[PDB]
Amino acid sequence: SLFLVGERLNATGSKRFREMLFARDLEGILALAREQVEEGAHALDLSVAWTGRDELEDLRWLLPHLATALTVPVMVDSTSPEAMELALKYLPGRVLLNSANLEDGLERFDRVASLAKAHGAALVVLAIDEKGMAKTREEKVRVALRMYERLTEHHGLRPEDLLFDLLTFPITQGDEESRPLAKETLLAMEELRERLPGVGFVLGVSNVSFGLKPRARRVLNSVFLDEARKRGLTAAIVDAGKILPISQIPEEAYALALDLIYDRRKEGFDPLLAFMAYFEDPGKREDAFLALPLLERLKRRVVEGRKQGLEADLEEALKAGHKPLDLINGPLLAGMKEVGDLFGAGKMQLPFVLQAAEVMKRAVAYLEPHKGTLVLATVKGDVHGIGKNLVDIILSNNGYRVVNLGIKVPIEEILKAVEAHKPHAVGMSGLLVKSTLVMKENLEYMRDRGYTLPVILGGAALTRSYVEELRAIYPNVYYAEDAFEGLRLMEELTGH
Ligand code: B12
Ligand SMILES: [Cl-]
Ligand SMILES: [Zn+2]
Repeated sequence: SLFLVGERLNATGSKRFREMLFARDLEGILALAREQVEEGAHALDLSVAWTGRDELEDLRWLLPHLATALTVPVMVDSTSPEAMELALKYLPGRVLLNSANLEDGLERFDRVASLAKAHGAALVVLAIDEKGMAKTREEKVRVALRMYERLTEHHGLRPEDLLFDLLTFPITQGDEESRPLAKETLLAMEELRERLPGVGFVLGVSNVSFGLKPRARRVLNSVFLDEARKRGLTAAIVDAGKILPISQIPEEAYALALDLIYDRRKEGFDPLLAFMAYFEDPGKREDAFLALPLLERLKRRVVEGRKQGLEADLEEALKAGHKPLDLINGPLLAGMKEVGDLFGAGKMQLPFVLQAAEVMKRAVAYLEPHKGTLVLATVKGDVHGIGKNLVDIILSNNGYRVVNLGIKVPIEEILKAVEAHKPHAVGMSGLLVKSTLVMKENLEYMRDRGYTLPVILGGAALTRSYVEELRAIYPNVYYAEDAFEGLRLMEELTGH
């Protein structure tokens, strides 16, 4: 076996741990810890970061009790090195620091590495640098080799004390950008095992499968964990519970998982859709679709995501004298809204949602030719691009114009693009906890400059309560818990 690291002592991540931390329930925490150890964990990932709380106070209370009471080492998961500094003092024995990246240059990287060197801790090294996330095999190797040279020579850390996180992206939303990102980590890990013998590799294996039903997640995580092990993986941040042995995985579900991990596309074979097909017949439902009356058949094109002969159905409508506005605002919008309903309820998964959007892209393409504007950015010091990109796709394919500023965007650059495009709203994403502070700060500035424009903050880490606290600063803020609340809020603020 591998050095498993337990993922449930996470305030943002785990709902149980969140509550227990907030209620100061030491014995409950310690139970969840021992539970994970029992399920196979060799160490534990502590993250007590959460919106509107002092991480350092929570740590000052919990760390002393854990030190006397835990069998396994702790992995300190904090963006703040101050937290890291504190923890190394309140937790003797073996330690692992989680992160050490070059996202914001050599200051925080060298800070964390010299901490690790001083207090004999292991280091996780994420492949994020000054130009962003290492998404390809070439990028991962380039960044990794730089960090290795730097930790081993400048900081004098031993290779054995370093765990490279070459980054686990979800491959379980439709987007063609994400298709090969699991493969690219895998092929990089193999390359770096050869180039850098001595070094650990760690992955947040659960990420590969984010935005899937727990049945399909367990499987995909397990298969991916295994492929990783065979390419150099030494450690893994997982739910010790939600991991099957490869033995307990049917040969079909196995082969499909592999097709998705390695992006094994062919004419008429979508890995992701096929893997989802399992876990939710074959010849029978096909015929049922063709039987539908066109009013509901055009609505089911949007809902099921059938762009296979969609141009043919869209003529039969216009041959009944139905106006192209009537088809867009009636059946095709009814379908889209229902995908919004289904996703907001938590029934539909993302890939079908994106094919829904792509059908409304191809439907407007045939009907209209022969709505408003949103300036969207991810805030300073946050590289989480995927959530915003989803919002881009949804609004784009429902008629809104989206100005996508990319990531790490400072308020000055946003307002520069507000002044140029005069949008109906500003969208700011950010999934990290410190990003919520950057949003507070930005609103303070926009209040200073005398703006009254709607600002939608869609970063996950956003208690509606804090958003109410932010209304004291800037009155026209909105929280979008999901990308669809985005589309609803753009409809309300333009009059649709
Ligand atoms: C895969 C992933 C990554 C990938 C990046 C993928 C990406 N987004 O580019 C990698 C591995 C590189 C990464 C890095 C890190 N991660 Co990360 N990541 C994740 C993960 C597992 C999923 C992200 C994802 O793609 N979600 C899928 C999308 C589709 O959902 P979403 O972005 O939340 O967006 C939805 C809504 O919020 C909304 N939305 C979001 N923004 C906006 C904006 C607008 C305007 C609107 C309308 C809507 C909207 O719409 C989307 C659809 O509903 C999350 C887990 C999670 N979300 O709980 C952790 C998570 C966000 N990561 C986190 C952390 C800390 C890190 C790291 C420091 C590493 C570490 N030590 O854990 C670095 C951050 C680097 C930096 N300084 O920026 C934490 C943040 C909490 C914290 N404060 O500590 C999380 C919660 C994990 C945890 N510890 O519980 N991560
Ligand atoms: Cl590069
Ligand atoms: Zn130094």
